[PDB]
Amino acid sequence: EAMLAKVQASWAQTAARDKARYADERVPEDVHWETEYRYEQSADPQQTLNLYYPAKRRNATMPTVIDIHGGGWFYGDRNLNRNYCRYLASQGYAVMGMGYRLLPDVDLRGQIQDIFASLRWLSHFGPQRGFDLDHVLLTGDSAGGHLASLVACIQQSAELQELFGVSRVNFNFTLVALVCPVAEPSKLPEAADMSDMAAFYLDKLSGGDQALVDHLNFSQVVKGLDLPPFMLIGGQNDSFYLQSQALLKVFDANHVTYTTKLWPASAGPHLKHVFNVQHWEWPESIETNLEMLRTFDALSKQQDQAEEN
Repeated sequence: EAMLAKVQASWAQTAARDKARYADERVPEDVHWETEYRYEQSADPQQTLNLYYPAKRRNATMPTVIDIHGGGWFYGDRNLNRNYCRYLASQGYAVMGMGYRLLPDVDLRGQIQDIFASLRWLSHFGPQRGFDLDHVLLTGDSAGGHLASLVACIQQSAELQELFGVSRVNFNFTLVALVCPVAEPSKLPEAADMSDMAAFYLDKLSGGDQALVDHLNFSQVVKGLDLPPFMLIGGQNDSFYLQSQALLKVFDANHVTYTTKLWPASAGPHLKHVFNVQHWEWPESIETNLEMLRTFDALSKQQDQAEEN
């Protein structure tokens, strides 16, 4: 299929831009990482994760951040968001970022299983190496944000656990921060031709499974669940700003607690797609990322106080 090759041509371009940016960009200081952990009994190189820490740990355990990278469900691996993970870690957090098998090798169910496996690995092995799993920030960008939004709902729902073939992990999400998410992929074709291409993504995500078709969008998996708070991050110059707008409507209709950090057009044309993940060193990226971490900390302090701890 030349639809497949065309999609893959587009991600190869992205790959060369990401590679060029990384070669140039300043790297965050004062961070250690531990790389390439297999999170299941499998040689698939996508079923691996990296862990990141401040080089100097002021406690034996630190609050946890778990990152799900983006790339349109067809692209990326555990190293794509390394500078962003390093940055957050440098702020005093233990950070996990996982790979997941890519479309079309898998469908959505396979990707959700990978992320849950990574989470379960972390529940078994994280705390002995510095992860405090009582305070956990789940975050993801673009397709990563889609995936994080679904993971948050699945973790709360016995029904969805069964449908997706995973079990609950033995920890909760203190906050779920979505960075320019595409939380409503069914809305892609109608929105900003290319519709043929957008139907192709949708088919590869569903794998023809009608249960996945009916559970691909955050609006489908949100219903009836009491969820952690969400934080929605992005800006008017995000090419999928339409998705962010739509998601607010859904949050509002479902009584989801959320906060925002949405950059206005007047803040500039540089504040594009996932700018705060791709360019950690920019002043606006520092502001955004620290505001997310502070929100996370404010929630974690409230939790400690409620729990008489």
